[PDB]
Amino acid sequence: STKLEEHLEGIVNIFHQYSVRKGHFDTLSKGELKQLLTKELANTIKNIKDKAVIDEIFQGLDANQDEQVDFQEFISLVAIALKAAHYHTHK
Amino acid sequence: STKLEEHLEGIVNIFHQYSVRKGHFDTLSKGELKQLLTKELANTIKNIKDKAVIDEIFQGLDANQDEQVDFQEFISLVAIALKAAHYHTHK
Ligand code: NA
Repeated sequence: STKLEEHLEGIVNIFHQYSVRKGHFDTLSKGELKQLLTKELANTIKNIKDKAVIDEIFQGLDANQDEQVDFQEFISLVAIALKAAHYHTHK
Repeated sequence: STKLEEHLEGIVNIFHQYSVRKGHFDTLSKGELKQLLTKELANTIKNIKDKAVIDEIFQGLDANQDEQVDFQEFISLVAIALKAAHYHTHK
């Protein structure tokens, strides 16, 4: 299995831990996507120069805390953050 | 960093190992993208039972091989492949 694959695995795993710990097997509520992100991308978030971006995401995650979401949704939000940070993941 | 953030970074790196080879430096042509996937998702791919999920994506990429896509495009294409392989990323 490839280098790229292994990291993808890593992220699936973490995502998967959250969903299971909070109820469902491969979806996780919005509410607890907000805590995921804020804990796990915290470095990255700090790095974002335009906070209006996560403010949104979040002012959106809070807005409907119970809707389950799947990894694809997850990863997508992870990436949007990622862009806003200019792909700096670092304290 | 964070396990997650460490994985993100590793991924961005792979992407840049690619992006950096031709043309513009933080993007690539879809033709290149198709090459990225063939090599770096190879088994996730050989692990997707519906052989049309990729096929179609690959068609899309051939049909406009010159068009430039960034990390976001990449990643969200990845997300699709992962989902189609129910997250099997080993041979
Ligand atoms: Na390039």
